[PDB]
Amino acid sequence: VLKARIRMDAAIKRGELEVLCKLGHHPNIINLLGACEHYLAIEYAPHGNLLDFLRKSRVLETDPAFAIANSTASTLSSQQLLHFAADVARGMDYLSQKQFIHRDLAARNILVGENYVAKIADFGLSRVKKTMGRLPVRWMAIESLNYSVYTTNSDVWSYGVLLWEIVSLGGTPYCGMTCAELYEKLPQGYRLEKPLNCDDEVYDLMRQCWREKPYERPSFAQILVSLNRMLEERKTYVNTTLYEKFTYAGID
Ligand SMILES: CNc1nccc(-c2cccnc2Oc2cc(C(=O)Nc3cc(C(F)(F)F)ccc3N3CCOCC3)ccc2C)n1
Repeated sequence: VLKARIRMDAAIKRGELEVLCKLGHHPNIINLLGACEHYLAIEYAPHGNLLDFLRKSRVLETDPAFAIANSTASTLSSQQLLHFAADVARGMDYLSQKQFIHRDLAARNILVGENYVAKIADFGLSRVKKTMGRLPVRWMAIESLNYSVYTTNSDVWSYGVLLWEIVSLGGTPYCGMTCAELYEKLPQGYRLEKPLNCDDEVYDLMRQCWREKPYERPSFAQILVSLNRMLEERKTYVNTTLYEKFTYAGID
C-alpha cells in the first residue's frame, strides 16, 4: 500500500474490483476512486485509523504540561467522540442493508477522513459459512466464539466494543483479562464494565449491542437514532476533563 497523488490524495494497493464497485458510495465508507495496471485507488484519509487517532488524543500522556494547564484528558470532545460513533453506525447501516457482513469491526479498521468523518474500512486482503483469518476475540460475539456464526447481529456486538473503544480513547477491551476467560465468562453474562468518564446512557447502548440473543440486539438504524439523541441533548455524555484521581483506560 502506497501514498500517491491521483481526488488528489490516494492510498494505492497493487478480483477485488467486483467487491469494491458493488459497495457503491457513502460518506461513511471508504471511497473507490479508480483502477488499472501494467492497482486499486482509494481516497486517502489524512488522519489515519481511528484507534491510533483516539490514542494520540491522550494529551496527558503526550503533553502533560498542556493537559494539566487545561484540565483536559483528551483533545477530542464528547461531541467529536459521539460523532465518530454515529459515523460508524450510519456506514454500518448502509453496509448491512446490502447484506454485507464485516466480521472485523474495531477502531483499527475505521478511517478518519476529511472533516474528521469516520469511514468503515477493511484492511484484510481479499473478499453460508464465512471466511475468517485470525480471530479478533475481544471484539467477538458469544455466538462467534462458540458456533463460529457471523451475521449483522455479531457485527452489532463488535460495534458495541468499538463504541467502548471510542469512549475509553483507545483502551484495550478487558485489560487484565485473558482471552480464555472471555469464552468462559461471557456466556455467564459477564460484560465489559462502564468506563469512568462514561455516562450511563452511552453504557446502556453498549449493553444493548451485547445481549445474549442476537435477534434482541438493536439494528444499526436504531443505534444511529440513539446516538443522534445524545448528540442533540445539551448534556455532555463523555467526560474528557481531568479530575484528582483521573486514570486512562489501559492500553497494554
Ligand atoms: C492512512 N490513510 C489511509 N487512507 C485510506 C486507506 C488507507 C489504507 C491503509 C492501509 C491499507 N489500506 C488502506 O486503504 C485501503 C482500504 C481498502 C478497504 O478498506 N477495502 C474494503 C472496504 C470495505 C468496507 F468495509 F469499507 F466496506 C469492504 C471491502 C474492502 N475490500 C477488502 C479487501 O478486498 C477488496 C474489498 C482497500 C484498499 C486500500 C488501499 N490508509
